[PDB]
Amino acid sequence: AVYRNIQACKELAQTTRTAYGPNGMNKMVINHLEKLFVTNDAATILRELEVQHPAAKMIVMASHMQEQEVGDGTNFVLVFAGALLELAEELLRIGLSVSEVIEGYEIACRKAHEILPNLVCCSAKNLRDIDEVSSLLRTSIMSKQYGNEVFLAKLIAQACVSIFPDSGHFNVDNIRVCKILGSGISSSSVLHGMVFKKETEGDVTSVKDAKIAVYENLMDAQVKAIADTGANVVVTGGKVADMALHYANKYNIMLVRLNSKWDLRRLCKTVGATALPRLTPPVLEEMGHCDSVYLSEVGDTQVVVFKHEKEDGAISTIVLRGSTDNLMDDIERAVDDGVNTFKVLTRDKRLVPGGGATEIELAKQITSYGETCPGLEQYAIKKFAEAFEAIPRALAENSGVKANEVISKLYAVHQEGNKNVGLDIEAEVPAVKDMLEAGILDTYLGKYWAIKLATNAAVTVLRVDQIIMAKP
Amino acid sequence: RKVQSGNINAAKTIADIIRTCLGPKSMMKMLLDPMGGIVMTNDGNAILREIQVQHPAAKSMIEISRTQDEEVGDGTTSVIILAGEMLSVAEHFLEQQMHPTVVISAYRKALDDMISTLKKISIPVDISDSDMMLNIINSSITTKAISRWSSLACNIALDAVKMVQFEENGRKEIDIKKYARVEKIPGGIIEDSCVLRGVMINKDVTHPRMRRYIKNPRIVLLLQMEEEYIQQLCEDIIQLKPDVVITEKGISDLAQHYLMRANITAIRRVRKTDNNRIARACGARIVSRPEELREDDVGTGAGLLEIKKIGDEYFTFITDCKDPKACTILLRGASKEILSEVERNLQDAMQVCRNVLLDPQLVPGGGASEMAVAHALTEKSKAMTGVEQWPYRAVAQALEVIPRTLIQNCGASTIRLLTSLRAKHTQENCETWGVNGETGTLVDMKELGIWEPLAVKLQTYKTAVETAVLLLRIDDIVSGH
Amino acid sequence: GIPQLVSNISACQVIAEAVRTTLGPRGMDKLIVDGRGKATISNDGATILKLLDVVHPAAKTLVDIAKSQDAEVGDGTTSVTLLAAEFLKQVKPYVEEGLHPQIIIRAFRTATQLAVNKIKEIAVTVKKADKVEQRKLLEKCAMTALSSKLISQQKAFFAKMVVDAVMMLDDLLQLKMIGIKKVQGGALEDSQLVAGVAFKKTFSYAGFEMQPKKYHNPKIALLNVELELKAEKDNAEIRVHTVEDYQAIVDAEWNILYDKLEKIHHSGAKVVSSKLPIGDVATQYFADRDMFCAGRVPEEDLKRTMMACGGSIQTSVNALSADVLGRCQVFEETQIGGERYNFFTGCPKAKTCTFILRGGAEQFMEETERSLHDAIMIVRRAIKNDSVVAGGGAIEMELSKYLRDYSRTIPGKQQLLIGAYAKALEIIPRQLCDNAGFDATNILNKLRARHAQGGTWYGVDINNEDIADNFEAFVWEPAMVRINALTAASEAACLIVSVDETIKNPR
Amino acid sequence: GETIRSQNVMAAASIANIVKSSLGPVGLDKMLVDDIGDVTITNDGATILKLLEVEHPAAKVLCELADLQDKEVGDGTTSVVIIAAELLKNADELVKQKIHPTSVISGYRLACKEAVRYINENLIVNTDELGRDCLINAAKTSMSSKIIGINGDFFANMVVDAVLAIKYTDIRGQPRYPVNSVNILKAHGRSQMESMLISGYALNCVVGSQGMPKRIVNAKIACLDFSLQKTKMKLGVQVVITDPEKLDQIRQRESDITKERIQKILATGANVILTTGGIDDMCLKYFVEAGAMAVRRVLKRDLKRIAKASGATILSTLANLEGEETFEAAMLGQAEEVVQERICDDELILIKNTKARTSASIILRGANDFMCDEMERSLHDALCVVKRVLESKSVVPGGGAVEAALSIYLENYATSMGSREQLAIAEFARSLLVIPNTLAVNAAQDSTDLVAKLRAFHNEAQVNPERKNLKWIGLDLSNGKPRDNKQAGVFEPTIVKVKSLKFATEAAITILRIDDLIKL
Ligand SMILES: Nc1ncnc2c1ncn2[C@@H]1O[C@H](COP(=O)(O)OP(=O)(O)O)[C@@H](O)[C@H]1O
Ligand SMILES: Nc1ncnc2c1ncn2[C@@H]1O[C@H](COP(=O)(O)OP(=O)(O)O)[C@@H](O)[C@H]1O
Repeated sequence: AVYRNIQACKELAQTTRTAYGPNGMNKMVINHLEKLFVTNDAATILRELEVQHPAAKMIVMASHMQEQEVGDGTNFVLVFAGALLELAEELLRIGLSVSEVIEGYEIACRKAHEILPNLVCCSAKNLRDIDEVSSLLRTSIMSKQYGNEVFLAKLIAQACVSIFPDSGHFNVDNIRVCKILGSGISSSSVLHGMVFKKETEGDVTSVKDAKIAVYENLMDAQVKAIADTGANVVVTGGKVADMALHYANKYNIMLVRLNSKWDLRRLCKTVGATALPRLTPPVLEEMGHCDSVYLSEVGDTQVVVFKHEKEDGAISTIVLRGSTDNLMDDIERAVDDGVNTFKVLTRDKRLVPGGGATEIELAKQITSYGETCPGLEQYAIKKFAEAFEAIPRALAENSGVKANEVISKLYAVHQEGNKNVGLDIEAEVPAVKDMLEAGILDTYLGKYWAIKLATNAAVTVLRVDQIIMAKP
Repeated sequence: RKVQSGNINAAKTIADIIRTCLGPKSMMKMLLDPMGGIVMTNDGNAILREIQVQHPAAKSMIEISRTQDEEVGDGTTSVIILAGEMLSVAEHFLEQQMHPTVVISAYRKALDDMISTLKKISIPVDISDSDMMLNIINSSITTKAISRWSSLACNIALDAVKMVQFEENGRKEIDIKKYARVEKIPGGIIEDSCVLRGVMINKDVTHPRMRRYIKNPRIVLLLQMEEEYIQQLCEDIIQLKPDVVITEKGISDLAQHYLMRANITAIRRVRKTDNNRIARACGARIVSRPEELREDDVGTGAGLLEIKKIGDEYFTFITDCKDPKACTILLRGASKEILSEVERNLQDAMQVCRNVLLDPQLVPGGGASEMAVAHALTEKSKAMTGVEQWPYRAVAQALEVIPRTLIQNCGASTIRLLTSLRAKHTQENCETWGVNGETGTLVDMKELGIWEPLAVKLQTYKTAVETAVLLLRIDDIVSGH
Repeated sequence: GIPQLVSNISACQVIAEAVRTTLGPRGMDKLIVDGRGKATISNDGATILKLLDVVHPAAKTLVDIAKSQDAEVGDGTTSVTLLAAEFLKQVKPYVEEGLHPQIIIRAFRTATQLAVNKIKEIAVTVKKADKVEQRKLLEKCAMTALSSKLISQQKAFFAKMVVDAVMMLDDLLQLKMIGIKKVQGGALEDSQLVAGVAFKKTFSYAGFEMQPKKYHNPKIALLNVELELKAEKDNAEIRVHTVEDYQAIVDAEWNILYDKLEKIHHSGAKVVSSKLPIGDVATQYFADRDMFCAGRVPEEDLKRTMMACGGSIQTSVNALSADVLGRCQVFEETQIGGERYNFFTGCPKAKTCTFILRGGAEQFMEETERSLHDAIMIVRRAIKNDSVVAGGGAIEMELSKYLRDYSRTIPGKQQLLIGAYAKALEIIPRQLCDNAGFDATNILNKLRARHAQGGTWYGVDINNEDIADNFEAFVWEPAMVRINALTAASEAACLIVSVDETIKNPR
Repeated sequence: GETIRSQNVMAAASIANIVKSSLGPVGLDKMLVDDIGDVTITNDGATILKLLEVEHPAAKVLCELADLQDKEVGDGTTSVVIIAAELLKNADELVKQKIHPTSVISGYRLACKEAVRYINENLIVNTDELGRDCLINAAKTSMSSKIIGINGDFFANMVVDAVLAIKYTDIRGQPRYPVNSVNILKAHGRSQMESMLISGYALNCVVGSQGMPKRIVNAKIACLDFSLQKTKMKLGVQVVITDPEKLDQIRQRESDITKERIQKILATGANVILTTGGIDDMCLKYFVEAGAMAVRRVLKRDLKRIAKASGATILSTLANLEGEETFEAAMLGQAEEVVQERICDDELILIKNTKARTSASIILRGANDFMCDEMERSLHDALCVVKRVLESKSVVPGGGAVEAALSIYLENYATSMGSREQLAIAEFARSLLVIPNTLAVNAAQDSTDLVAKLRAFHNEAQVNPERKNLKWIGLDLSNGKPRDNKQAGVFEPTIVKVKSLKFATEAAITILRIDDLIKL
């Protein structure tokens, strides 16, 4: 049952072969809750596309490992794996054993880890400059929200530069996302601290209280119990009563309404104020710690900002604007993709050119190694190089250009020693261009973990030859 | 593209039939006749000849093979396999969305490189040495009944083509149909067979009054009113006093009354090709009619005239001590089955001498010639600027099927030896490290007699690629007349 | 891949086919019945798609674009629908021929910006052109909308009412603010114009010879109390056997109504309005203290009064005070056709008004109700944007020559795609030829050739079966709204061609 | 009805798809299945439709369409069917758009008038023979697919002078060229660059005996088909001889007749004697004494060209029904010099400055016959290309240049007429784009890009007449890029595209007028 598992994994490649690259197609996703969505991120397709074939579930579980130590290259796991098994049939139909292919890819997986550092063209200067981030971040945002790479490359650059001085503390949790219904990308901006969309329900515009609480004459004494405990900021989960709204304004207690539960639990882990279920009990232990709680009006919309003036501050929140909730979700993923791009660059910085440049340069070397390396494993090392070529083919098809002219021209420039050459991103131009001058640079550490996972997944599939049901 | 793909499966299935019918360990096949009978042959030439096929693309494979049988009596099995394997790479036709013209230019470009690569591993031959030619012709004598008289078949096959070759004209043309007429004579055994150094006519003896044995013959090539011309056309021939009257058309019954009166041999139904060999043998001349004969139409220089009944059958021996651009084989045998074995097996060996004498160049067979070629095109593809390099590499991977079948028919591990066979051509010289057809392991061809001529492989790869070009140039089937 | 896109091409055309015969003022009507069996007949394209509730996924893409065209403009959403569908129709044979769908998105994004550059370069500013007062220019553009109708003979009278309704409002214009009443009887020239808010005033109960209809600065009370005696809201009945207890019971029934009525006098209400009816017994208490009482007011008319007088509508009577009582300057009653009509003119927040039509038939007011909504928006968008272009599908014929002539110099795959974008814009005037019963063959073949001869504003004449300079005929449409529609249709088509495979969660 | 319109369009449309992919010189082959089962393979569009048997009435209308194109032009009939197919396919959509065929027919007839006039307004006369090159470039580009293309300039120059040698008008300023082209010879010159051009006919024969001089300056050339050897009455009827003594009489008497023939033949003074059947050995001796240049067993087809060269009469037999005469002053031509040159392994007989020959000969000297054979087909085919162009009194640049230029003019002309015929002329010109759109697929290039490049340059030709605009841009398939035919030399005649669009527009009208099908 090997040919059936391979053919089943090729069914999954076509669901993400076209969604890859800047000219990639979108996919008409329909949620399980009877909702319509349109996107091109491969991570979101598999979350809704229930992959029931067990043979391809290993590839999806490999993409789950793509979350740890990296936040990019998911399409590499889906395309590179599908091309290895697709060409694996050409070896098995000749008569080659499945075991010699398994040990052949482990040889090429190590060989590529030794050739990849030689192709590192440049590295991040780590000067914490906005022009440094936005210039290098031009690669990761595109193919996720294409055309709007100008504003996004500069916004996230402002959020990451604020955290690098706090060395050893940069993570994706520091840069949160907060989107508001608005006109479009022109009104989007970046602010410090925690920023939410719901404005202050009460009359307080600014209060420097420390304790924050999260949840006719009787209710007037209960709101006073929040003040008796030394807290002038009350956060109600659901709706607030009309009588309780005014009682908070008498003692200058800032009323805040947070309907989304993600807004409530976000405060539990930052200032320490946890949500109590009872109707405002006088519990001081479960209250938080904040330096200043004030109201800000940015983008013609009032927003509650929790700025930690006394502390150093490491909590960033990008204020996004967009008229469509479906479109703002596509921007939500590109923001998380850009934040995770530099989260890997906190380690040793190494950058490789994208756009199929390294994939031909890496295949040109392994192919030459397979010609001079005798043994029964060379057939698998050769196709491991030709499997890299499918990633240029993914971009050539999405760009509307014949992939045959792409692989010929990428091989010709590298044959003459012209490295750092990738695909020209244009439909009317089947030629190529230099990736170094264009500013297209991927992450070295992402490819090291991506080629490692895609080979282990393809080996994990080839090791299986039959599926048998069971019962505990 | 449905018509482009139809010619793939139409030829891929035909190659599957004769895929295991290659080499000295060729596998037999079972053909069910409509009358319940079974033929258990193994030659791919006769197998596909009787199998009726429905697709037109597969029918062209049969018309191509028959023309190959006239040029060279062997190697036609690989002609269809390479043309079928070259077209079996559907990744570059449809999946890559390439045009057929893209791949045709790639194969035509690879054709000129394969021709030069086979000449690099060539080797000259000293045709003067009969022992060096014995190693070449023995490739066909092995696994035959003629192995008991291999030295006799070598003398019959090698010396016969030397008589047909005329090296004074420059072109050195060799024709087996006109100048190498093979005939049988009853009686005797395979040992009694020899090559007649002249012409032999298969005309039976009708009248008893005919010159039986003459050491210096004389050959003449060419109621009331009815017998007027008959007696006069016959009386003009005896002016020269001949001993055998050789006529082109048939002779009447009354004209033979004067041929038996003269007690001379009467021969008729002789082709125009047959009389020229005689005119060049005994120096005679072909006259249009019997009435305008001259002195030059004589048999001066002839060996002898013998119409003896050998094996209960007359045979007119008009041989001489010269080689007038022609020859005649005398096959002797006790039965027709034994005669049928030597007659057909010598035609396989006689055609090998035709390829060496026209161009004394050999190639290392037994899977050695393919790997020597496929290794040259693979390295050349890495430096070939253009999209044609991808189908250029498919030819390097497709020609490996010839040694794949020889090792698979033997039953050994084809995947283990073929992968290591690449290393022998990668490091060491490509002219050696072949594959043993009987044993299955690797061995050098300089020590073995698996060397094939040059003309056999040239027509193979030319026709193997030309067949794929003609089939990929098709894109639709037209019905009508 | 390829076939999923063709399924979306046809899945969107049926949506365009649902509103294909609604383009233009003289479009066709439909009949969409809901689950309750209610009849809804309207020629507006936006209202058709709101009630269809198409569950197809690729169809809802254009529904979201049409709703955005309605939220911002409120008109012309059909033109976004037919154009978005035709971009998919002309590229249909090119999709199956092996051309990539992403290449088409670059073509529409290329041709869309090329149209805005040509629209802004060709649009003409009209503020005080030809030395004409703007009242005449707004009357000229408005009267052309009313021609070829039942009121064609007295259109000059009705043409002057619209310019008075807009100038009475502030700089902020809104089509919903100007209400239109329908009253059967009388001629066409007897249609009146009220600058304030008015209602039918079906109150025919007692209160005669009192309740003066004039007030200086009256306090308009907005209640929802039924002051009837035998009311379903107020009542009193206690079943007992004692006889003397019944006298106190009948006194308690009159006290429930009367005690609530004293709150109306103590609150300071001078003109008391109530949605529920008021009985003849309660009208006399208002008549004894010299108070104006007029009920049976619809709830919709009070919402226009709440925006006009500046008060608030209270359900309870105990909450009646100076906080909710509005004010006005001129409150007077008229006798339009003999029926009573109260109205408040000269309010502080007089953003709304009222317009009562007249005629001897109910259907003549229906066609007049539709034409007035078209004449107001022309005056609304003429002052908003003085840079406008010719109407009647004229602007669509300009781009057909420019984008085509521009595509003839753009080598590559963008040629036939931007060139097909030109032929795709011919759907707007072709429907005006069919939706008006004209021959689209003679018009488009004569109209497209007029532009090469020197035409720059010639368009489809909806009145006569011929070509006419719609700019000289004062048939204008905004230049920016045409750009907002083309940008909306290009975004609508590019989202469909960007899709190549449908993914559905199994549920 | 309309259902009959749709079924008749697909019938004629599918006929074009049979010869669609086979368009151009890089056309794909196709299998022709006859009634028996044989398979004839070819890419020629004309031969496909002659054997194509499709039982449908609308398809047989396209057969008669090809017959007039075969007699009028004799080439390019494959393009006549594809243009007509697109008009019906485009006209089919108009019928669905509530358009009548009469409005479409009335528009197509006018569109054909402006097409012929626009071509005539952008013609180029027959010129550039000497002093300007589209001559060297005309032949050098055509012979690229053969081995001869190594040194194209050396082999292309010999084609220029060959066309001018075969130039004779003879009718009111006709200028055309004959069917008999330059007879191409070959030999072993140890290299391909040794090809020598001879401005004169070359006979590949030898005189035999070396004693005869190889320098004959006598203008009289004796041309005969009668053999001077033993003359037989008939090869089917032999003279009966009842005596061997009588045989020697006729034997010796025949040699006595040649003693009278040898004197009467040489009585004309012609030293160049050519015999078809052969010359007797005793008769060759008398020519060594008198010094005449005799050749035996000359090919009759080669002698027919020599008789046409010097103007000699082909003498069938010396017996003029009463005796035996030599036809003095009838079989004699006029030449200046006949010298048997010493070429490699072949003493060729060169003839120069005859009465009127208008021909030449090319000695394709090479290393082996494998190259000389491939070189002979390249020049023989390259001659027909330049011969076809410089005969047509006026020519036009072809190769996608004519059809792409009409796409803009006839589309702009449609914006001036109107009158319910704009869509017909709009789609008539759009249908002509299929010719380059089809040739791009056969050239293994992107079909949508190359057609747009032609119209990108052809539109600028009409926007302004400035020299910056790229004008007369054809489409070369050997490179897959537009090229200027003025520089490349890709020219076509005038009457071809005229008659091609003429019948293609007329045949589509004939099928468009068919609304119902009545059978019996
Ligand atoms: N501008 C671009 N040009 C070429 N390739 C790109 C570009 N942007 C992204 N890609 C490629 O598409 C694949 C997916 O990119 P990305 O969205 O950054 O990662 P993921 O899909 O895993 O989130 C990556 O391998 C990347 O190289
Ligand atoms: N002794 C041998 N050892 C190895 N290979 C052989 C031997 N004899 C023949 N072959 C291989 O078998 C193939 C077919 O040979 P042959 O039978 O002569 O032609 P065909 O199979 O077409 O009749 C040849 O290509 C040759 O390489």
